[PDB]
Amino acid sequence: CFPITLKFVDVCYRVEERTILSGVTGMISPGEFMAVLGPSGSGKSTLLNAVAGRLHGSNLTGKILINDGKITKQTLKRTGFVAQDDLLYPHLTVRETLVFVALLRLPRSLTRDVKLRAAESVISELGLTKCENTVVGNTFIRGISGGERKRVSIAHELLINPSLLVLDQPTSGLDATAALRLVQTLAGLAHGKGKTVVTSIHQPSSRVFQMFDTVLLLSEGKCLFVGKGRDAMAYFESVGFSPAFPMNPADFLLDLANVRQTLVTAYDTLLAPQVKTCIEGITTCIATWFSQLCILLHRLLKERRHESFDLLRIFQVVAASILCGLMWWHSDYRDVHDRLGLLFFISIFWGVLPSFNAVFTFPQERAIFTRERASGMYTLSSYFMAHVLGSLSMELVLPASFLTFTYWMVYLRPGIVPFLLTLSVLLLYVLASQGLGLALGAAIMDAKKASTIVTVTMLAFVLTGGYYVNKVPSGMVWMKYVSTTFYCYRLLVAIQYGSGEEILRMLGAGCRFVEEEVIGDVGMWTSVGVLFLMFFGYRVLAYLALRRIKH
Amino acid sequence: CFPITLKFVDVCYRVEERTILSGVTGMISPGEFMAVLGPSGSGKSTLLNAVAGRLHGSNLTGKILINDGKITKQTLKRTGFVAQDDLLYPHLTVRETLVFVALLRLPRSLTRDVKLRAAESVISELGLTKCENTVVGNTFIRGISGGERKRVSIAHELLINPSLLVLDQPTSGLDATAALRLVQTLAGLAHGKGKTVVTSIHQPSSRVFQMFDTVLLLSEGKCLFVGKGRDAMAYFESVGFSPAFPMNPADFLLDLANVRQTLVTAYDTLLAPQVKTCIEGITTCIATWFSQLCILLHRLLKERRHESFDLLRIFQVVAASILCGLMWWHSDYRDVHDRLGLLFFISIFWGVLPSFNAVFTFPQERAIFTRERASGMYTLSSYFMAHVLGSLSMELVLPASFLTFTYWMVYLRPGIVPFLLTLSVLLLYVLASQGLGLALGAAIMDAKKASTIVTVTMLAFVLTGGYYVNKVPSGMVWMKYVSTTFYCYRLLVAIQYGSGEEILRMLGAGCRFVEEEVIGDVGMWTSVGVLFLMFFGYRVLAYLALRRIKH
Ligand SMILES: Nc1ncnc2c1ncn2[C@@H]1O[C@H](COP(=O)(O)OP(=O)(O)OP(=O)(O)O)[C@@H](O)[C@H]1O
Ligand SMILES: Nc1ncnc2c1ncn2[C@@H]1O[C@H](COP(=O)(O)OP(=O)(O)OP(=O)(O)O)[C@@H](O)[C@H]1O
Ligand SMILES: [Mg+2]
Ligand SMILES: [Mg+2]
Repeated sequence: CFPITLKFVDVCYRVEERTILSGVTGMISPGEFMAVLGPSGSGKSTLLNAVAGRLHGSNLTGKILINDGKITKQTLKRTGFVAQDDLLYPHLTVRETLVFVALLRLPRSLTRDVKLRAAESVISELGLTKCENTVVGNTFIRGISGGERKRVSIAHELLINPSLLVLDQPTSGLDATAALRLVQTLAGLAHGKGKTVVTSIHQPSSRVFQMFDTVLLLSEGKCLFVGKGRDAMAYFESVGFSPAFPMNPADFLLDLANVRQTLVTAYDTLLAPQVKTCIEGITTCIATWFSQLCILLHRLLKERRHESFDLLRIFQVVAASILCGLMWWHSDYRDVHDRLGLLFFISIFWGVLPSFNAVFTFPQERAIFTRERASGMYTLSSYFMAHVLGSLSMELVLPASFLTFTYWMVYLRPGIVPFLLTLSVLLLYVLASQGLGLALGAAIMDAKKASTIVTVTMLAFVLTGGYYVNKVPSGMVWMKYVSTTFYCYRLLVAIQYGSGEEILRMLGAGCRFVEEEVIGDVGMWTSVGVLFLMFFGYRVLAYLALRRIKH
Repeated sequence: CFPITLKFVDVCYRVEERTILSGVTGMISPGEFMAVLGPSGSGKSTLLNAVAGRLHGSNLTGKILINDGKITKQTLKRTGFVAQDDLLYPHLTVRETLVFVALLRLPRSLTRDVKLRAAESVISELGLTKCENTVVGNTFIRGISGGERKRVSIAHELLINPSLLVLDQPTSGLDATAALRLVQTLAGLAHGKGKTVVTSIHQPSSRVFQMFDTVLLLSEGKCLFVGKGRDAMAYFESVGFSPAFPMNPADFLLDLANVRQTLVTAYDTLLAPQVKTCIEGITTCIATWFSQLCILLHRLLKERRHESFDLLRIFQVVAASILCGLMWWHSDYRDVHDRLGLLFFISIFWGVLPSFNAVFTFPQERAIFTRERASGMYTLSSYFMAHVLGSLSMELVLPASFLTFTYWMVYLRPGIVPFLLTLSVLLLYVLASQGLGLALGAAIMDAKKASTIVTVTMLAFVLTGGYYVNKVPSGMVWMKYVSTTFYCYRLLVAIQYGSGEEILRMLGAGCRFVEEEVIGDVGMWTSVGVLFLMFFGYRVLAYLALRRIKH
């Protein structure tokens, strides 16, 4: 195994400017059980958060050390953290969640059956058998109780067996017997494997307290006692405070922490020097990536079973296509002005809808993305590829259904080849718009601040598309080459009306209008290549934005 | 005070089809303390919700009675329910939240100072003085700890002094001293005022257990013991179960609840018949409404001061206006085709933006709206008026800033009268679009499907705006009068270019074009009246949708 020793010296926290912690010092060796006790608001989820490395900035003072070294990402890979909040996927069951975690983080030198057995044994040990076939749920949908979600979160980190384990009040919400059994399991995990377990209990009983190895006492940002658990009562008796009647020691510790100045001075004069002196190949990556991508795809699809399946989308897009076809019923080839508006409207529709839809993806899952990123479940590239692969399963269906009706109701230029070319061009444009929407949604954390920005950006793209204005100023004409709607409209008009040499045949001012609204100054291959470039670049920018966010 | 006798008889709950509760009978008299004890997953919280009237449907059997009568809304007005989850406004402080509650619910016959004193005394009693000047926060922003949020939620209902008080594990997350103080406060509130208090503790100490009047024991959906707390040990000693060593009685109760069949049979044979036999002016409303509206407005603006105060919105709207003005730089009055498109684009912009920005208002606050509505803090009409009044403070600024630049960069028809008329028309149109967006967002409380539905509806409105198609089918002409963009565009063109008599001096095919795209078949007054009608109707439909949702 990998031993870990943990040290924190003169750690103080200042944010008004109030002090949350000050003058806390201590260590925990491997194979030692650490408790962080204190009254409510004394500071118990901030020391552990800083211990786990989840806190940064200039508000942190003192020195924190792991193996006489600074906190590193490789060290953080072996750290398990169980916080108070239960950030769980609502549409999965307990079995699926724990099996996914076990497949993801267990070593890749064992068969599937061994990992499944490990997950099942972990489920059975924690007493989760009864509700192992139920939806986890969340605050909105009806799922499991609050006492089982804590055990699920416990098993989320216990499945991997991290060398360093930090728990943030894991016994809150369970009865005496269940909490005692969980504490006994933690004690067996700490003593029987030489690991480093730090926990912050709040309401411990005498039986639970008796098996605790070391206890730290915090009183509103000040340390009061540290060392062996059995010596707390003796030390406080020697300092001048004695129980009037026999009672549980932890209650006395909390009462003393809840007079305070004398205890602080006595501790600072007695235990300060003793504590201050005692302290001094390549194919494997490919295989793992593909397996992880498969697992992520399965999880994403399982989540999307009850969300992505929406008959309303098809029943509305079909109605919109029928309305569009009826409005342009059998318009002939002669009126080029009437049929040029239909292509621009199609471009507006399929540049507005996917871009607006794609902005809701990353911010929706932001709540659990940080939680899964902090532990180090998988590299962000696998998640990005999983998302882009999952989206395309449903996204591409709508434009096909739209065109299948619109192209034949309006009776555009007959031919299978123009049909296929137009469909491919429209799908590429939709992909580019979705990529732009995803990038803009990833750039800004909130899902609603980015909504207005996306709306204004795509409306500016529509304005620059070239259909509205004709007398563009000479010095402000370059913006036409940036908008994604321009290339799609040019490709559609070039496909439908060729190069314009045919149009002048029937027509024999009109020639200038046809020349300016048909030929243009951009080629087909250039338009396709630039569309592909935009589709690559938007995903690249979204990946960079996702890389930027790290706590 | 108003006494309440609470009864539940043969309450069973069945949802796979797995039973959560079955054979639960009992009663609590005024001035009596009720406990719901049991292991994790025993269904105590479901029973607590059922007794509080928060559960409906055919899944509930048995009979529930209050004062020998069914649960009514007037009775629900006297009930204070606190659950495990803490639904609090993240951008408010403790003082502001509790003061708002005290002003909203305390009787309208006392001075402001008395209510403020009640709030301050409640704050001081619960030990919240130290952090009473901090932001409450949520999972995203840094606020108060999890141990103080529970006390805030407890005070949220303690400020009212309801006759019936139901608590769902209120002591989870606090130390021994804080838990003891809260339990003593609850005991004094129950015995000293003749109230009806039902709670479900999970990890009680002997001292806490000794002051509990009555205790009910649940074992995975089955009752095990009910009656006085002091007789809990004697009954199980008589039935044939005795602890080997002296220990806390609640631990023994949980162990027995955690063998089970014999206890169930003994309880069904012994204590069943005994319990079964024991079971058997006008101006005031106006004055209050305006004050409630004032408080709601203050809370809304306090919340929006940290979110709606975005300079990006103006910095982007002014940029879009500058781009629009540069695109149409000093276009003369001769080209009607180049100038009608600008008005249509303005209509598209100011229909798309507010409608899409008004779809997330209600779903965002849905999380707390149900919690506030269940208690009965205020009528829905006050909340609706508060929301519509708060929105207009910020919404109306954007169109004015847009027009101030666009109308004079393009140099439209000079004159203060056309400027004011078109500004009023644009403001009415943006209000109507915002109303439509609000109604659609209220109809479906999800922010995912509503966005797509609103986008498709607005795109259909744009298509039916009348700028794209010219050969409309005879049987496809009525829905022109349904879209709001049609009225907005007609008003804009009528204001800018008059009745068309003016255009024909220069006009002299073109005459038909001017007649069809200038005069139309709808009047100015009709357009304004129909716009006002739509503005009223959308808010009416939104109010109906908000009224519909009741758990
Ligand atoms: N719709 C459902 N279908 C199936 N099982 C359900 C359903 N809703 C709840 N359950 C299960 O029924 C049991 C009832 O739990 P409940 O929500 O009443 O919490 P509780 O008993 O108060 O527990 P705790 O003390 O651990 O918070 C749980 O095991 C829960 O997972
Ligand atoms: N940014 C901040 N500014 C001011 N005060 C803060 C800030 N963040 C936290 N606090 C306060 O500092 C104190 C430290 O609380 P902390 O987050 O450590 O919880 P805790 O002691 O583990 O709580 P509990 O044991 O009651 O669950 C709390 O009173 C909290 O409200
Ligand atoms: Mg904490
Ligand atoms: Mg519960």
